Amino acid sequence: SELLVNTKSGKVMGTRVPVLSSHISAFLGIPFAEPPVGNMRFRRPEPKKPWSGVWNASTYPNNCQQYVDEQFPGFSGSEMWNPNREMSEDCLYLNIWVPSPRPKSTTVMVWIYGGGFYSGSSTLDVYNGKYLAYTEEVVLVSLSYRVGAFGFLALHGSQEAPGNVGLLDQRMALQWVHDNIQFFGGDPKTVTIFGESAGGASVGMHILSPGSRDLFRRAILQSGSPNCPWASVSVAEGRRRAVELGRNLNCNLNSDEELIHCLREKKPQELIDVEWNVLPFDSIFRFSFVPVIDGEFFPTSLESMLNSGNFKKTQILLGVNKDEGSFFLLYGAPGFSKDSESKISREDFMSGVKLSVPHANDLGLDAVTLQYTDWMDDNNGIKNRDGLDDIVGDHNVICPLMHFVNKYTKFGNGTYLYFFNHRASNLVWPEWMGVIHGYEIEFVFGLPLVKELNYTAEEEALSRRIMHYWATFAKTGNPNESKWPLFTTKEQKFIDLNTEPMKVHQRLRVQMCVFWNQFLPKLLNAT
Amino acid sequence: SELLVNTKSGKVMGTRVPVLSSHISAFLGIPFAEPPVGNMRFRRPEPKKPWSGVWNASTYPNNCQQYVDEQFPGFSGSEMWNPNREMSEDCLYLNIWVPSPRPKSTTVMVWIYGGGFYSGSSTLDVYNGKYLAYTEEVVLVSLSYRVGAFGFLALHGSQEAPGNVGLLDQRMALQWVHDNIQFFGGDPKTVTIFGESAGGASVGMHILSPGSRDLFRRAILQSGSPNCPWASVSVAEGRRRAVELGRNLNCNLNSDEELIHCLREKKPQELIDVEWNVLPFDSIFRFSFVPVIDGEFFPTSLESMLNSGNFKKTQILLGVNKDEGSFFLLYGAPGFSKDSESKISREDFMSGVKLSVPHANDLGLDAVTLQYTDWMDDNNGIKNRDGLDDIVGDHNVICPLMHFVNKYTKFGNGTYLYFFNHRASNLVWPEWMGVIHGYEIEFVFGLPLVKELNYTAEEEALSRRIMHYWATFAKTGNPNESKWPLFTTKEQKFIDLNTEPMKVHQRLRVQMCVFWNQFLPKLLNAT
Ligand SMILES: COc1ccc2c3c1O[C@H]1C[C@@H](O)C=C[C@@]31CCN(C)C2
Ligand SMILES: COc1ccc2c3c1O[C@H]1C[C@@H](O)C=C[C@@]31CCN(C)C2
Repeated sequence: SELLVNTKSGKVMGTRVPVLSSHISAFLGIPFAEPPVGNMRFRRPEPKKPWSGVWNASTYPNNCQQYVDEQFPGFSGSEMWNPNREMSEDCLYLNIWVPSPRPKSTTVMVWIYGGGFYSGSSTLDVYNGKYLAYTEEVVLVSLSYRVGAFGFLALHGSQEAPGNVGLLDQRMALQWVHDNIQFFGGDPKTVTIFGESAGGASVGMHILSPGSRDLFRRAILQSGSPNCPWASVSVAEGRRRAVELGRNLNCNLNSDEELIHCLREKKPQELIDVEWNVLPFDSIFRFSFVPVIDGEFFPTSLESMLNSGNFKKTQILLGVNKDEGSFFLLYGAPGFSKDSESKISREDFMSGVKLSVPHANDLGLDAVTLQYTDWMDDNNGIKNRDGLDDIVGDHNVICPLMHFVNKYTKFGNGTYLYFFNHRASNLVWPEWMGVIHGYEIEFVFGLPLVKELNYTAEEEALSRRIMHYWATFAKTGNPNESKWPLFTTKEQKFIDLNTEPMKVHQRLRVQMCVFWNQFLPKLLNAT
Repeated sequence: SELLVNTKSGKVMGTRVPVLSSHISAFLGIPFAEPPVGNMRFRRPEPKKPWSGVWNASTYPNNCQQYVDEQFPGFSGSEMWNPNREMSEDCLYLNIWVPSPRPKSTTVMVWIYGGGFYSGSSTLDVYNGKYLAYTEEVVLVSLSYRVGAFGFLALHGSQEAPGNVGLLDQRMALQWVHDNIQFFGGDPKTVTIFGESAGGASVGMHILSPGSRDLFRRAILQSGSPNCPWASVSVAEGRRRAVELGRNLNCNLNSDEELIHCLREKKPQELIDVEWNVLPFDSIFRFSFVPVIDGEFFPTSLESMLNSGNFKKTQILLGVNKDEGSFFLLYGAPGFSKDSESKISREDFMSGVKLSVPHANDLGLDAVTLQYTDWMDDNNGIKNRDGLDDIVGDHNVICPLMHFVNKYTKFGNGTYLYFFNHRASNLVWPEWMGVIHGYEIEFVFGLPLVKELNYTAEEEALSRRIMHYWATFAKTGNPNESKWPLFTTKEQKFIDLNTEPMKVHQRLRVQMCVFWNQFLPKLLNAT
């Protein structure tokens, strides 16, 4: 039967799902690891023991234990990222959307969800693979991984909690796709991994980690990169935050063993409640438990690796959105409100700047401020608000990605860079937020195709267009079959991704990025 | 007789000089101090002993001993600043242009020539007061002072050479005008001192020095201010350069006395030849012997004085030219030539930046470079050349003046700010130089009125217009009788000075000046 598939792990029974006046097969909730529950918490993922009988894969699996956003209860604009399924420590599953009739050996795309490494669900509505799978005829897989302390508590030196296990979780799913995507009609030799933000940074972390490279062909990174200031910490800091988390729970901190045992006895929610009390600074765009530069998963510093070419050379298609910072200022910078134009004042701008560059000293803050302030109209609340948006996105997303892109393109075999700057006609967030972090996804996953969603004809068109780029690129290592120029260390060309006639530009945010990538770091270091 | 005047110093016989189809009286070469020759060299000016008989004041006096420019022999564009009279250590004279018939009690304007404190002549063609005096009916006086080591060798602690004597020379002339300008028909209660560059900085130094304030009513400063990076040095540095100068002449450096004696035995030219070998850095826009913050002439640091309001509060009219740096890059930065468009390359830009900010460290140089580089077209030779022009002018002229202006306006009784950005239709210097440092003078002195000079009708008009502003302001403390707005700490309005309809703008070069006046200094200090 088209809905029954036999894998090296056991028989899997999917379900026929309708799509744009048609149907396809979906296998949801396929286990790819042993439940990381019990004494396994914090530990590396064990391979999922094979099962006898048919595994029921017709319904979404539980979501991983994560901090739930309640900043705007009932607000679609925010609840849309919230777990839409019971949360559980038993969440290591994957979902596959396979065209009908079942392919033989077609392109495979593996989606890695974001969420700051502390949240995320593959089961999210915006992650419904059925539209991409059907329209582009690809076998779409969406994995899951442990987020928060559950997947990133890093007590280096210890085997009970080495950290990075959330990354290992992504890899084991990648390992499972390599081993079983064939029986689903997918070509395990043409698998593209892609993710947004935390997923995009994850994707790039797989490009760098020696133990992950062989498990995929090419990669797509959306608003995220491995070298993002928030995507990783040192083992020292990771150890620092792990102990501090134990402190928050009145744990025996006399030994890693003592510490881990305590944390393992705590209910999941117990850890999620104090999870935020461990950051070292008052900051925006920073999360407690993220990947650690352990020396294992990451042989050396990410910078040295990018420099020495120590990483998987292949084709990469990546980009950023126009207003990456907006989402983060709305949640933690004073002066920003969801229901107001959020015009910012000097005092609030200075407060934002401070929250945005936590590691910066005074001279550094002065540097940032001077760089984004129009001293001929410094009291402009819209300029102050916008400049603060740019500061957060440039420093946390746009510039770190421009570094990686320029570092990679030197040894890579093909780079394609886009700048998504289109605002959904039906966005529910305030307009001052603009093209919000994570709002290109719906187009990538072709949501603008479902009439019930109220998108404009142009948006459906842009979605289709973007969706073809992703797939076509996944399939051929090139987005093209109007030509989206290749990015070269020389010309640095990139294109705009919106409902308007393609346009090509060069040096995406050089000025601001030369400051973020070269000057500031040199300054902060000198001082 | 209209050409004979009796002063407290002796009888002075002038000469009737023709002007724009008319005539006026001129008394040139009136001594105002005892010749600073002999053991008097380096010493403070002594009052000129009164003379019996009539002093012949119908011809220009000698020029002070200064380094002569031979960078472009015979080139009018440069020789026009060169001494047009025998140089001599006996150069302390002043010239007065008095209208005919002789006034009774009319406005007095005293011109202080520039020349980096190492050169300058009141007898220069562009300093011919006859046009201003005649047209505006003012009694125009132009003094002289000792430049170079002769007027600025600073061996603090010693009375033989305390330094700043060149400033004292200007003051003694001011003292002589206060005491004798009446017998010439000038009102010693309405005397405005004005000068360009070194003279403009001098002017402001008289506004700050307690012992100079009472000797004049208001002041006009053109492309120069007291706080310019090159207008003064510390006594330590002044002592450093004095000894180094002795070293250059194989002098006994065992004691200030030993040192001064040696330097006094040397012929003037002996000192001018090695004068440049004493700068502490490889630099542009820096001169060996300049005013010292001695604690006498300047009670405290110029910054503290400007901050505490410790200075003469009155009306000031000041401004800058568009391309102040151009003249200095043409003479010392690699890549600049008088006969080429001087398109600069990255390597030469970086070399310019280095020469422009000598005291800057690496981080500082990186700061400057990032601030003036268009990283989307960084190889543009015209942008590189222009950006380097701005760096030199902004840092050495425009920004230091914007500091002073903003500091003064807080305690002053009237500030008028202009931005002269008109290029003489008959300029002989290359066009890449633009509105060159010191090229507003000819308009201020109404040269565009003399047909033989080939100026356009508009330029003669602009000259006349500017000349009325200066005089009208000198006379009333206001340039106006189309209204040139007053500059206020709040609005910071200033106007453009060119042949086009007056336009008012605000915050003259804020961006670049916030960097030069606040950020860079904070950085250089932090690092
Ligand atoms: C660094 O990126 C993020 C940090 C935190 C969050 C998100 C992030 O990226 C956004 C889009 C997508 O990746 C998932 C969640 C995000 C939007 C919802 N908020 C509440 C959580
Ligand atoms: C800091 O200003 C200067 C430093 C050196 C020189 C001049 C300066 O200002 C110029 C205009 C006027 O003030 C007199 C001389 C100048 C033009 C001729 N050169 C050769 C000497």
